[PDB]
Amino acid sequence: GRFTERAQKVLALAQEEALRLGHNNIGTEHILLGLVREGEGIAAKALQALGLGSEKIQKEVESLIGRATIHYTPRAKKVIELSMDEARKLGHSYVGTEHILLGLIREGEGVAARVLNNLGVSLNKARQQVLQLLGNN
Repeated sequence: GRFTERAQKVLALAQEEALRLGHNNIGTEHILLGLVREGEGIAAKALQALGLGSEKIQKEVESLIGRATIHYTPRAKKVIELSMDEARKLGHSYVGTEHILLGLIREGEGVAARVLNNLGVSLNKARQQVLQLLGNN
């Protein structure tokens, strides 16, 4: 798995968020926070276009999980694996931010999904918004 610079920032931000919230396991919801906080990537732009924001996602994650060496949850590992499939299908050899978000949507379950459901975002609509940005001139 090769990652873009922005995707690497996402993974760092995800770990930072897990630690800040007192978790040794980096879950799908921490990936979600890393995606929105990274800011400049297509994932962050799609999340913002959907009416989500970093602070809003942060508040919801804290509401569902609360506070509590470091590892990815099994589901987060699966999301990162799926991100490579998503990149390949979109004609990319590197996983970028959009591919991690699409991987998250594809998994479709887990804490990030519960967060998105509570924030009122359809997974299908999230995918469409990502693809619209990628398709745009």
